[PDB]
Amino acid sequence: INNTVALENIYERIKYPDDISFVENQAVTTKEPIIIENVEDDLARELAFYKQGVSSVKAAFAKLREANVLISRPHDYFAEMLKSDDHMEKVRQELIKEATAKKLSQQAKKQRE
Amino acid sequence: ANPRQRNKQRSGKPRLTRRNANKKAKAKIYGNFVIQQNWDKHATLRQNYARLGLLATPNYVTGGVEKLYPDPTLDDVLDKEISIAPAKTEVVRQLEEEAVKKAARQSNKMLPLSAFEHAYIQRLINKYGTEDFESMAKDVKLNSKLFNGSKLKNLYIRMKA
Amino acid sequence: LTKRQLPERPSRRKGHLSKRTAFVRSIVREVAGFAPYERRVMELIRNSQDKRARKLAKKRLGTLKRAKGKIEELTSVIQSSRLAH
Amino acid sequence: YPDYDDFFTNTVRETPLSSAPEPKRRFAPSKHEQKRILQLAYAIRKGRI
Amino acid sequence: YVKTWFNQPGRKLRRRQARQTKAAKIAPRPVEAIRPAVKPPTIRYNMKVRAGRGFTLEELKAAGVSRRVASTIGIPVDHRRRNRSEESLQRNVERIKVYLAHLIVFPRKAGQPKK
Amino acid sequence: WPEYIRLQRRRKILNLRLKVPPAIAQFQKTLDKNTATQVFKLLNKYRPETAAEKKQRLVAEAEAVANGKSAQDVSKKPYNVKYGLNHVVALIEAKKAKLVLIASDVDPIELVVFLPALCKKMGVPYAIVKNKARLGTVIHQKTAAVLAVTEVREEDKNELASIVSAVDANFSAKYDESRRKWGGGI
Amino acid sequence: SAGFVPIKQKVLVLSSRGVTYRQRHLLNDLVSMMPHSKKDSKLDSKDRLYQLNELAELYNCNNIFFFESRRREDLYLHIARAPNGPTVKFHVENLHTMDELNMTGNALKGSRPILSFDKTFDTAPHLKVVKELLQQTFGIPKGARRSKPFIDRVCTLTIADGKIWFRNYEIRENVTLIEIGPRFVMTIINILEGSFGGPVIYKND
Amino acid sequence: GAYKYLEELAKKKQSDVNLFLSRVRAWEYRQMNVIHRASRPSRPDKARRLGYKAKQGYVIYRIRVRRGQRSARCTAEERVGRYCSNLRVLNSYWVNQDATYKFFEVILVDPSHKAIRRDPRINWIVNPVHKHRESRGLTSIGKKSRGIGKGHRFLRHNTLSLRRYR
RNA sequence: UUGACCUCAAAUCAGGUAGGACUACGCGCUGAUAAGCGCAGGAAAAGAAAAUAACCAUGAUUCCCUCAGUAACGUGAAGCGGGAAAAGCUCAAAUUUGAAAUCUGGCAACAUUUCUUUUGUUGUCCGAGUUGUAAUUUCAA
RNA sequence: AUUGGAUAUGCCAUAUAAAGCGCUUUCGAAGAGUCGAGUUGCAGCUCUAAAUGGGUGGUCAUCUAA
Repeated sequence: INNTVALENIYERIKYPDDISFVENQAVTTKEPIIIENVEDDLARELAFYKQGVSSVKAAFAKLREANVLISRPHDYFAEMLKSDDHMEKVRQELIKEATAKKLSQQAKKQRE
Repeated sequence: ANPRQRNKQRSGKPRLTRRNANKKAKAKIYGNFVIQQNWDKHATLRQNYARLGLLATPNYVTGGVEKLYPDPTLDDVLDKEISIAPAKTEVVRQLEEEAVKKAARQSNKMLPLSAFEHAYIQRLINKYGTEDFESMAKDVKLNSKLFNGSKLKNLYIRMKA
Repeated sequence: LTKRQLPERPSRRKGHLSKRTAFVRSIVREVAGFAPYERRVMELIRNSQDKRARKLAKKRLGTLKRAKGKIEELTSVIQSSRLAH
Repeated sequence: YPDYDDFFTNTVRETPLSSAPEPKRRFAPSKHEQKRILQLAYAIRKGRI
Repeated sequence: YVKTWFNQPGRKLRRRQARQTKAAKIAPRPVEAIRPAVKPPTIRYNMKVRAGRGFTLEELKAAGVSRRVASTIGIPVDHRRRNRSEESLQRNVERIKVYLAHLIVFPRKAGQPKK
Repeated sequence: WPEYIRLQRRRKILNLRLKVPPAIAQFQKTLDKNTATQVFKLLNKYRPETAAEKKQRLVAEAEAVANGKSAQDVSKKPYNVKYGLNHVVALIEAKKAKLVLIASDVDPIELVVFLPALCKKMGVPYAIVKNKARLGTVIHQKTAAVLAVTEVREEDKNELASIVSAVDANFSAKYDESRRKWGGGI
Repeated sequence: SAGFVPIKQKVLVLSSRGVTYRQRHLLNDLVSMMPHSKKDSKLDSKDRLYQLNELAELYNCNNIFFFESRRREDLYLHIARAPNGPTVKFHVENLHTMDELNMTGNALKGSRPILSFDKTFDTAPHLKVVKELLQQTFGIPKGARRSKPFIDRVCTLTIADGKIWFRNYEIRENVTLIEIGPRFVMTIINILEGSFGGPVIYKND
Repeated sequence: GAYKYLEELAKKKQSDVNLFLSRVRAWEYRQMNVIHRASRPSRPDKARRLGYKAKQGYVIYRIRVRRGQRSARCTAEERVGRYCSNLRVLNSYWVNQDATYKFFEVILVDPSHKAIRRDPRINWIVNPVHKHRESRGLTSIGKKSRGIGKGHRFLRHNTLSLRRYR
C-alpha cells in the first residue's frame, strides 16, 4: 500500500501544466504550510484558514493584477448569485432576532447601574 | 343500563337463560375407543397421556413438570434406526394388537383381472410366450392400448396369483 | 463443518429464455413494428449518430442498462433487414 | 409510414419448434372415450339408459 | 388508552381448555407434531439448538418418508430450509428415525372393487 | 337515427379513413368468392362429429361391451378438421398443419394478427377467409376463429395438393405488396 | 462534432440510491457550486460501477462523481477522471448545511473561485496526486458555460488530522473571509488505479 | 397457444399495431357509456390470467376514468362495483388510454349463480366476508395502494401495557 | 326473396340479486388521533417470501415478552432469541387433438331433509363453451 | 328428538382406472403503462423496459413481484 512512486507517476499522469495562469488555474494555494493544530478550537482553524485565504487573496489579486481581471464584481451587476433569494431573505430575518437580544443585552446591562 | 337491555328487564318475558358454563369437566374422548376406556376424566391431559404410555409432544416442554414424590458418525445414523420402543402399561400394547390384526386381514392386495383384462393379456401371451415382455411395447395390433413393458408384467403377476 | 454442495433451486432458473420464448419474441418484434421513438433511433443507428443515439435512449428509457439493451436490440434488426431487403 | 420490415419472417424455418416428444396418448384409442364408454356400459347394467 | 391484563388467568385456562379439546379428537395421537432441531442464525446464538418449522425435502428423503406421506403422520415439512452441512442433516435424521421407531400408524380398509 | 346506429356506420368508416398498419392491412384483402367455395367443400367431409351423434355412436359402442364384444381393437385413427385458436397455434409450431384458415372479422384483432406472420415463417400455406361465422358453421359452432387441416385421408390428398395450389396462387402469390404497405386512408 | 464549444472541465454529478433530503441538498449545492458539472439520472446499478465510463463517454465528461449512499445509513463520495486516472473514494460527513441560517456568505453563481491547497496535501505523493486532482476537480476551466469571470468564492483545503476540511468562503472588500456555506469533513478512504477500477493504490488506515 | 403471443404483443404498447388499435378503440369506447358492459374481454389473455374463466357468471365491464387523488385503477374497481351491486370483483386491468381518459376493464363474478357456487376454484367468493372487496381495499390494486406486502420497504405502542404483577 | 353471425334493444318473460339497521372490536377514504364518508364478520385484517441474515444460518401470517427507550433522526424502530398457535395451497403460461372428456338452465322420474319449508342424483331437450369449459402442473417443482 | 367424527358389519362400486418413487441418451412454458428513471401533493403528471433476467441486502449471498 501507499505506492507514492506510482502516486507521483499518477501525479505525473495528472500533471497540470505550470504554464497555466493563476487566473486560468483559479486557485491560490497558501505558500506557508498552514497547520492549525487546534483540533479542539474550531475558531482557531477558521481564522487560520481565513488568514491563509487572505494571504492567498492578496496573492491571487496580485496574480489577477497581472491578468488584468476584475477581481471585484460590480454591485450594479445583477447576475446569478450562489445564494438563493428566499433563503437570503430568511437569513436577514434570522439575524434580526439575534441583534434584538443584543440590543436588550446592552440596554439591561446599562440598566444594571 | 342499555336501550336494548332496559327493554327486557322492564318487560315480563323471561330472559333466554342458557346455563352453559362449568369448568373442570375436561372434554371426554371420542375418535378413539380404547383411549376412551383408560381415560380418567378428572386427570388432566398430560397426566393421562403419560400414564397410559404416550406423549403429548415429542419436543421439549416449556415449563417445570409436576413433581409429587421424592424421586430417587453419519454412516451409522442414516442407516441404523432405533428399535421398536417396546410397550409398557399394556394399553399401548393393546394398541399394538388392534394395529396388526386389522392389518392382517386387510393385508392381501391381490387383484383378479376382469374378463377383458384377462383376455387382453391372454391374447398377448399366446403370441410371444411368457418372458419377452419388453418387446410388447412394439406390438402393433394386440397392444392396442400401447401399454408399457412394465405394466404388462404388473397384470401378469395379477394373472396367476 | 463438513459442508455440502447443494443443487440449484428450480426457481433460480427464472430469467433464462427458452428456445420457444425466443421464437415468440422474434415473431412479435416485427409484427408489432416500432414505437414513435424507436423509429427515430433506427435512423440514427443507421447513419451512425451513435453518441446522439445513445443520448436519446438514456433520456427516454431512464437507465443505461436499458439504453444499451435497445442498441443491442435494434442493431440486430438493421443487420437482419439488409439481408431481407 | 414506411414499408413492412419482415427481417425475421422473410425466410422459412424448417424444424418444428417445441421439442418435447410426442406423447403416447396420440397413438392409441382415446382413453377419455374408453372411460366414457364404461360410464354408459355401467348405466345399462343399472338400467337407466 | 391502556392494556389491562385481568384476563391473563383466563386466557391461560381458555388455552388450557382448547388444548384439551384439541386432544379429544386426536386422543391417541400427539397434540403437536415433531419439529426439527435447527441452529439459530446469529453470531450470538449459533451454539444453541431449538425447534424450528419442519424437516427439509432431503432430511425427509434420507429418512424414508416421502413429502406426500409426510404430513399424514404428523411431520412438518419446510420447503424453504436447506441442509448446508452434514451436521444439519445427521442431527435431524435422528429426529425422524427415532420418531418412526416410536410411532404406530393404525391401518385402514381399502376400496378394491370385487367380482 | 337511434342512439347506436350513428356509431355503427362511423366505425365502419374510421377503419377506412385512418392509416392501417401492414400487419392489419392484410385482414381486409381476402380470399375471393370462387376459391373460398372449394375449401369449404373439402372441409365439409372433415367436420367434427356433432356432439349429439358422437354420443349416439357411443351408446352403440357401449352396448356391445356390456355383452362382451368390442371395437377398440379395430378402431382406426379418426379424422376431422382441427379448430380452436390455442390448438392451431401449436399445430403450426409443430409443423403439423397443412392449411390454416383465418377469419377476417375477429373482434379483438390481436387474436389472429400473428398468424399470417407465423404461417409465413413455419411454411404452412395460409389464407384469410370471410365471416368467422362461416367457419363456425363448419364445426357446429357460433363463431369460429381459425381452422386447420392437419391430415386428410388418402382419399383427398390428391384433392388437397390441388386446392392448396389455388390458395398460394391467389392469396399468397398475389396480395404480396398490399401486405407490405399501409392501408386505409381512403 | 466529436467536440464543439469544448470546455476542459466536465463533471457528472451521479447520485446513488437512498440519499436523504439533507444528504441530497448538499449534492445540489455542489451542482450550483460546480457549474462545469452535468447532473444525470440515478444509476440503479448500485454496485456495477465499472460501467460508468461509458456514461462519461456519452456526455464526453472529464470528471466523475458517484456519491454512494452507504447502506442507507451514511453518505460517501468517490471521484475519478474519464481516462483511468485516480479514482479515490473518500468518506464525507459533518457537512455544514448550505440551506441553514448559520451560513451568511455572499457569492455569485458561476464565479471562478480561488482554491487554497495545504502543504500537507503537497507533502505526501499519495496526497499530492489527490491535491492536483482536487485542483482539477473543484476548479472551473477556462470558458465555462453560464460562468462568471470574477471571483466571489474562496475554497480552503485543510487536512484536519488526516481528513480534508472543506471551507468555501466569500470575500468582501476591505480579504474579509466569510464562509459561503459549503464545508464538510472529507476523509479519504482508498484510491483505485484507474477509472473506478484496477488494483487498489492504498488503504488509508 | 395464442396467449403466449398475446402477452408479448400487449407489452409493445406504443408500436404501430398497438397504437393503431389504441386510437380506434378509444374512439368506440368514448362514444359508448361511461360504464358499459362488454361481451368479450378486449384483452382475452390478461383477463384469462387475472382470473376470468369464460363461463357463465363472469362479467366483463369497462369504464373510462378522468386523468389528472385516489389511484385511478382503484376507482374503476369501486365505480363498477357501485354500478353492479350483486357482482363480486376479482381484478381490473389496463386496456387503453389517451390524453384525457384511461380505459380499464373489470372482472366480476355473480355469487348467486349456481355455476360459481358449484365450482371449488371460485367458491371462496360466495362467502359473505367478500362483500364489496373493492371498498375495503382488499383487491389487486387496493393491496398495492395501502402498502400491504412483504419487505422492509412496506395504538400498538400508543397504549401503556399495565400487567397485573409489575 | 331467404339464412346465419356480431352488436344493440324491448318484455308485470323464467329464476335470482342490491340498498336499510346495529358499528365495542375489523379494513379502507380524505382528515382539523377527534369529526365526516364508505364496507364486512363472529372475528376481521395478515398469510405461505420479488423475507431476513453474513451465521455451524433462519423459514407463511398473527399475537405476547424481550430486543429498547436501543439503533437512526422530542420522536422512535427492526433482525436475533423466548412463548402461544402452527396447514397448507389454487390458477395463467405446454395440444384433451385418438375425438368439449366441462357447465348453467327447462321438463320428467328417484330420492332426501333441522324441513311436506332442506339438499341432491339420474334420464332427456335446448343453451353456454373452441375469442377455451374439464384432466394435468404452480418452480418446493 | 336433532346432530359429530369414528368402529364393526351388509349392499352397492365399476378399476380397460388413479396415485407415491425410483430410472432418466427428452423436455421444463412462469403474470407490463407494470418494474424503472424524472418530477408535483404512497398517490398525480411526462417518459417507458429485460430474460440467468428482475428485486432487496454484503464479486458474493438470498428471494421470484406486477
